[PDB]
Amino acid sequence: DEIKIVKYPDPILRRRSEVTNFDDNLKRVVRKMFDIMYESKGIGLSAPQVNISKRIIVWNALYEKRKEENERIFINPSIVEQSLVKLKLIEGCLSFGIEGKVERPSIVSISYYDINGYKHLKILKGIHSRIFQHEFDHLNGTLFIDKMTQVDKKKVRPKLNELIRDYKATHS
Amino acid sequence: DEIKIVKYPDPILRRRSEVTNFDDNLKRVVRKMFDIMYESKGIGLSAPQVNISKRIIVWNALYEKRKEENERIFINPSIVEQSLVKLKLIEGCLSFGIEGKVERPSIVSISYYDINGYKHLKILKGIHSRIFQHEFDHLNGTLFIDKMTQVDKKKVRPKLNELIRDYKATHS
Amino acid sequence: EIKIVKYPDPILRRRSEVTNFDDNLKRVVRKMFDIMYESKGIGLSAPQVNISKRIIVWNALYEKRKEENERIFINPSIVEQSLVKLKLIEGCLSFGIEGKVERPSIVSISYYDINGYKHLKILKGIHSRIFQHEFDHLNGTLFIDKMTQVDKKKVRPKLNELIRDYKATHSEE
Amino acid sequence: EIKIVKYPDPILRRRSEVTNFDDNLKRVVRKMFDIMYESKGIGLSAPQVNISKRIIVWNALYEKRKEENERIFINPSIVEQSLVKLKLIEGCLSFGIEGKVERPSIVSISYYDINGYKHLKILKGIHSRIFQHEFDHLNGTLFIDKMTQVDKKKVRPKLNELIRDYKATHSE
Amino acid sequence: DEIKIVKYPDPILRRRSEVTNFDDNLKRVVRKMFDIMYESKGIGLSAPQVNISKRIIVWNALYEKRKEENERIFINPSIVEQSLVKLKLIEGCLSFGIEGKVERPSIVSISYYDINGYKHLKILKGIHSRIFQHEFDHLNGTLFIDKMTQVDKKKVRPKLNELIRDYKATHS
Amino acid sequence: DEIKIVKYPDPILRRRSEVTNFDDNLKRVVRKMFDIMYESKGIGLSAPQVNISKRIIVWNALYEKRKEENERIFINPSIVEQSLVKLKLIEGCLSFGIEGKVERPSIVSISYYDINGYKHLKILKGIHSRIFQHEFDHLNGTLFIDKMTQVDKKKVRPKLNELIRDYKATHSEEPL
Amino acid sequence: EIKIVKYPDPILRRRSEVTNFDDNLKRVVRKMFDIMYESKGIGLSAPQVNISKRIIVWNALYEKRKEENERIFINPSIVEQSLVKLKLIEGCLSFGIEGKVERPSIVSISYYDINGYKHLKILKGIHSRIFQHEFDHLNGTLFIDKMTQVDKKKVRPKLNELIRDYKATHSEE
Amino acid sequence: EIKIVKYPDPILRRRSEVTNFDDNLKRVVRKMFDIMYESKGIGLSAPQVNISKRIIVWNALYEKRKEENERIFINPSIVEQSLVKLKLIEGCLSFGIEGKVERPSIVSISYYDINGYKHLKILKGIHSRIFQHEFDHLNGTLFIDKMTQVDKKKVRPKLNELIRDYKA
Amino acid sequence: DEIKIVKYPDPILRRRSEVTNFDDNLKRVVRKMFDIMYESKGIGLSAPQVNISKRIIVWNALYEKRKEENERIFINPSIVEQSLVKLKLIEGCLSFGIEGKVERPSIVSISYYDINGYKHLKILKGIHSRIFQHEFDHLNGTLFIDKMTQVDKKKVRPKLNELIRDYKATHSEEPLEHH
Amino acid sequence: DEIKIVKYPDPILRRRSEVTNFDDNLKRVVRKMFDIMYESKGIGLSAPQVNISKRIIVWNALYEKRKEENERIFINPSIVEQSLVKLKLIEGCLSFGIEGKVERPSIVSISYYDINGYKHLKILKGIHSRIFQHEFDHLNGTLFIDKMTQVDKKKVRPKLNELIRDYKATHSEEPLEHH
Ligand SMILES: [Co+2]
Ligand SMILES: [Co+2]
Ligand SMILES: [Co+2]
Ligand SMILES: [Co+2]
Ligand SMILES: [Co+2]
Ligand SMILES: [Co+2]
Ligand SMILES: [Co+2]
Ligand SMILES: [Co+2]
Ligand SMILES: [Co+2]
Ligand SMILES: [Co+2]
Repeated sequence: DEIKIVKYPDPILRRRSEVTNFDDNLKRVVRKMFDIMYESKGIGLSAPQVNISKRIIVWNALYEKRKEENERIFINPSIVEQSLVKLKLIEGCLSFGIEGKVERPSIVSISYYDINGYKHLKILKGIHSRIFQHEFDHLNGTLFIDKMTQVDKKKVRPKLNELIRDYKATHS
Repeated sequence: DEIKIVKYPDPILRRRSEVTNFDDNLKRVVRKMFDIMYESKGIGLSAPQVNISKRIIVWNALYEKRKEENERIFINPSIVEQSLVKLKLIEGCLSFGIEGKVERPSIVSISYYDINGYKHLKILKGIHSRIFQHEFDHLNGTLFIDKMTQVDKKKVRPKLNELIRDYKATHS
Repeated sequence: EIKIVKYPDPILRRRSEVTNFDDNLKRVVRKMFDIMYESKGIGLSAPQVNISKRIIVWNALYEKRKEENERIFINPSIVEQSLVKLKLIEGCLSFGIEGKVERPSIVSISYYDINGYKHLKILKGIHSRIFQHEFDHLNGTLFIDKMTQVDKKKVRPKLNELIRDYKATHSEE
Repeated sequence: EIKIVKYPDPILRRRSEVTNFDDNLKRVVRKMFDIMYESKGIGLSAPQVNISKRIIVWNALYEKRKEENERIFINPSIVEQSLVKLKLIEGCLSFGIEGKVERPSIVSISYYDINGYKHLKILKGIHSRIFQHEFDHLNGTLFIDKMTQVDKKKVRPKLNELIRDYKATHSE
Repeated sequence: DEIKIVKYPDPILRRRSEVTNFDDNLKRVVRKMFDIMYESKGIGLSAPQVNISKRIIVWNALYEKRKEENERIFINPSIVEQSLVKLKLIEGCLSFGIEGKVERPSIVSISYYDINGYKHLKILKGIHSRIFQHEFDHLNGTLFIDKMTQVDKKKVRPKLNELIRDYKATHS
Repeated sequence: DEIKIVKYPDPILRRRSEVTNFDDNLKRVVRKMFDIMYESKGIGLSAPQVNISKRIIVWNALYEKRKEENERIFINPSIVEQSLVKLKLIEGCLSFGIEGKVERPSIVSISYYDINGYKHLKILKGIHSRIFQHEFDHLNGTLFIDKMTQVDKKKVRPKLNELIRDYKATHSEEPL
Repeated sequence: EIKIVKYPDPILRRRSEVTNFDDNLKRVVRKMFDIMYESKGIGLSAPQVNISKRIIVWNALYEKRKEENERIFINPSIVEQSLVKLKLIEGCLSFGIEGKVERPSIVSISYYDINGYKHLKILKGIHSRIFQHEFDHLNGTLFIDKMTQVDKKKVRPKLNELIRDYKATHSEE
Repeated sequence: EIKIVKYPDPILRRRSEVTNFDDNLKRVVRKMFDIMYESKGIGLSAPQVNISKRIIVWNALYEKRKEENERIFINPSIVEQSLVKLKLIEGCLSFGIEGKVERPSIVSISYYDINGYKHLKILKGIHSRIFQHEFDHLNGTLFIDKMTQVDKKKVRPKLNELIRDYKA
Repeated sequence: DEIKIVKYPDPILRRRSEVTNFDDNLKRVVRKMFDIMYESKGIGLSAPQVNISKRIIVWNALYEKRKEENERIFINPSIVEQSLVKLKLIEGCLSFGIEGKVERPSIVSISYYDINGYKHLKILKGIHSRIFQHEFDHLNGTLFIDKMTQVDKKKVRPKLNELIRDYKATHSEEPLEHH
Repeated sequence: DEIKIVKYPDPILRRRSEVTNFDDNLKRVVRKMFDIMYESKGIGLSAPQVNISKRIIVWNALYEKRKEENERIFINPSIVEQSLVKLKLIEGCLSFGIEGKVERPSIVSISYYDINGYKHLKILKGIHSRIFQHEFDHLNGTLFIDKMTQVDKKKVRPKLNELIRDYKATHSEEPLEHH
């Protein structure tokens, strides 16, 4: 429930988030994330990004003008199937003031759990499939710079290094 | 590729249909299928039911009033995930003058190919989710009598025996 | 009980049980006429008001309710039936669904009144119709079981809708 | 036949057979009525006129022979009798004797008309009494078999007189 | 004479029924065998199924409408010949709330004795063939589960164990 | 497929008929069998009676008014059961311009093959059971004069002797 | 006795016995006549009413029942017969069957009347026919024994039919 | 053959022979009738006119000769006789004597007509009487042989008269 | 060519009539056959019925008015198929003063040869059919009293017997046969 | 019930048709049978020719003017007798744009059943006896080219092979059988 966005070289971000068990009254965690997300002008957020190794993901395609129920909460998700047609779009990420291009499938077939424990199945496509794929990768210790282009990773190496240095200058 | 509708004890109704390869200019196959279903007045139809051992499923929830592209066509489907809530619904089949309840999941995550061989991802729910599942089973040799309720399979027993005998007079 | 029950309810499929104590609960038969009156219906059995008791009530003139135009049939039994059958259109209070059912036209009958006394009657009529619908409720038989292959087929989606609607009893999901 | 038969005749103890040909033997039914009107009785059955067939007729108002009051019942069956019973006086064209007999008040019946049409009826009262009497005739049961121990006794002489009178046969 | 229909596990159901001697005045045995069957809503019955280990077999192809002389009765029977052509049909049994597909020869040639002791010869074919063979197998200690397919045997395991549980409460 | 009614003494009528194998395209043999029988005004007939040592039996219970499929055909018959009750009836035979009383059981339970060779199972009762057993004996080299009574065999002595000498005129190279 | 016997009875093959008591059982002779009249038969003998006695009765004009046109014969015996014979078509009441038998034209008869007295007589015509039929019956000879190959064969089905019906009578199993 | 032979003539004691040729010799039967007519006799047999042949003829009404009323019997033979007997006065054309004899009343007969044809016949009465008289003639039996002990003794005188006439 | 009708007990009426060969110069056999027919008030006639053991049959449906070529002639006949539908009619014969019911098929498929020799095929139905099978039966030695009903066979026995005695006067110079 | 006329090399044309059983509510079968015969400009038709291996024969000897009750129908036929006199007439058959002479007897004795199953017996003579004989052979799987003449069968070899070729284009995704 932290007011802590985390940054690139923190090793939590590379860990494996754990399955959520008790599905009740910690929707406050889901609130903390959203709050953090809303104030960091971000589109999506995973729990690892606020120091919680839990398989939680949220987002809002319209965060620029917040509204409950335009919000999308996905507990313990999995990608059941995915398309063949892929797409190189641009992505950013609240753990990186960086931005670049990453190729991911266009359409994802999903299974997940709601805020009270109930399973759902859904096809996400559009900007929703883009952010799911992003935020789902956080839950597995994959960052978007792992999926980035050889060119772009090079085109962004200095700011990867700066982020590495600001981290370096911190430990108790 | 027939106007030959099949009936219960045909051993083709038990063989596992094979995957479709030549995905063009044999929409007449699917056209035959629709016709035999239309005149027999029934909601769905898979290829095995017209003596073609191929992975083709078609249907139309609105069959009292025929309409193009109100028709559903599914080549080479597969069930990638299914709901947890299941529902006991009365069901019918063109290869059985019989009807009765079978319990199947309510919603299903689908993956199939269209008539031109393009893959699609889809969440089928409700009545459309019911028929798909009936027809998918035909592609796998599963008949709806195998999943029926103990009360119904008993209530329908004489009719089933009736149909076996009728069929056995196929040979003399 | 002001509980008409809807289709998929498992009580409608149980065997209704013989009335033993044949006196002073008449309000049970009154609860029944009252629901059947209020629900705009012609006949009523106790399983339809969630009571597994072999009781059957009706009124060919229910759009003009009048006592003693009311018929009560406790612990009934069909001793004979006419060989001539009739295909009439039926409905039921456990279903917003409708279809043609074929039942013998006339039925020889035996039963017991509100007081405990046995009787013998030849029900021929719409009385013969209803008795036969309502007796079946007492033995877990419902009119869709006797409906025609075609009306059965036609009425499948709606029947399923009631299953979906009913399944929403444990649907806090 | 203008053959009224009397008590000790053994035909009265046989079992009468079901009518097969329902037509042009309403004459048999006419003489049963004829005999019956001529001997001042209210019921009669075919064995009583020396015909071993399941035919029963009556008229509860035999003191004014009115056709529309006449009742024919061919191949009868008692489908149900009542619980409550009744001791009523009874006589018989086959016996100049009289007395009480206990029989159920109301009967549920099934029989065929003079042309063979099957009907279902509840007889109660005077007609339930006669039927039950007359039905017994078709089974080889006579009313003295069911008589009260008091009356059977009080009716010893007459019965023995009838055995006497009948024995003219072979006592020529 | 017993209203003791037996169930799967009882040991009498596996003994070899003994040949009927004294072919008379135990017609009630047969009647009480029909009685039991009639109330159990069953198509056929053998004597061991009512705890009499005698070689008696009865049935009615239309038990759903009970008429006499629609009743078939077979005493001390044997199968003199049987068809080569065989048939899988779905069978049930009054000793088992269970059901399965059993393959039997289609036509049998029978020799038997009736209710009076006279040997008869008959070719039973069809639905009368099925039932005879079922019930005959009771006279030999064969049960229908002995000839079920593996699949159906497995598929009905729990109920066979359920019936064995229930039985052990005899010696509770 | 011969028009050869054979008569009493012929040695082949005492032979054991062999079992049929080609169960197709030889209907005419059986048709000729029927034909021969018809023009001889006879009730039943088996293949040896037309000089064919094959296990084949036919008859028409109503041959004074012939109809197709009113005729009966049995290929490779066999007797699976038979009644205890016997019955003494008068029989005739096309092989013998003779008649007499032979006891055979009332009912026989049977198995055979059709014109196409599918096995059957039938109960013959009555005249069908009477004729069957007459014609089945032929397939086994059993003629009805064996199963007769001493009376009816005596009473028929001189016609068998006429038949025996008629037969010796197959090779009548002498005035006898 | 009303016991008309039919073909396959064994009694019809037995040797009847000589009448001894020649009095007051003359109604047995009438019984025979009655049996004959209702079965529309021209003749009849004691074996065929199931009486193994030597009695022969007939009325050659039986279409007109008339006493003294009837002929009774007790303990007959044939003493002479014509060299000349006749093949006439006969019936017998023990068979629904018909056929030709070659019997001599005229026979010379010795017999006894109802009361025991002997008579000598010459039978000629149809009376000679019938006598020789009925006399044969009293020696266990049937007319199928004197029939012709051709006629014997014509009536074979009918004979077997009668044999069936008989074996049946005793134990219709 | 004319004159009726009388009693002691030995021919009346020889057995007559069966006729073979049922011929156009009805003249033989006719003479017999003539002779029989002119001696006012009811019966005659061929022996009596010296024809040892088995022919018996009569006419119960010879009083008025009527051809159809005549009875011929060639080669007769008795085949049965009545048990009841009868004593009747007999007379014979070979004797002026007369007396009672006891024969059966009725006879079952067999014989041959004028053409060879065989017949069977029940003779009763006077034809039964006369047949039995003339049949004996065929067998050389004479009616005094069967006569009563009474009448035989009673008439022996007259037989002696006949016996004497036989002389010269 | 005989002018003699025949009667029941003649033994020739039970002899198998022979097949005709020489098909010419004997129209008079047929003529005399017809000649006999009219004068003996009978509808048809077969050759054995005039003492000729040869397979010939002739008739006239309308013979109460003689009309030549309204005649019908059938040499060497053979019945090749018959109706399934049977019929009972009162039949009679010129060899009997006797009449009764006989059951015969309604329609018949025939084959026969003409007076010149040529073969023919014809379906005969009704009364022609009826007359055909009577006269045809004669040619095989079958007489309508073989096919007579049990009732009419019995009802006519005296008569049939009477006809036998009648016939026995063929050799009756003797007295042992009466009339 | 097919609008499928079949051609020469079809093997069904050589099969022996089965005996028709259920004689009701299959008048359409016969009607379809008739329908294709008028549009294929033809005089005769048996059921194997429309791909029904059943013993059915129909014809109309005036089809240039189609008239009901001028149509002839023959269920389950047989030939009980045939004429001795024979005749070479020109024939053709709808499973062939081909024609030739075929010697068949002139007249035939027949038996069959109508549309309801009543056994009839009949004499066919002329155009009727010709069509029947042809059409009947189809039910026994005999084709007119088997009875065609030595001259005419050789004269028609080409067209017979063309149809063998053209039939072979049934299984011809293989183009070498274009004709
Ligand atoms: Co991120
Ligand atoms: Co299906
Ligand atoms: Co209801
Ligand atoms: Co009474
Ligand atoms: Co069982
Ligand atoms: Co034989
Ligand atoms: Co007799
Ligand atoms: Co003298
Ligand atoms: Co004639
Ligand atoms: Co053709």
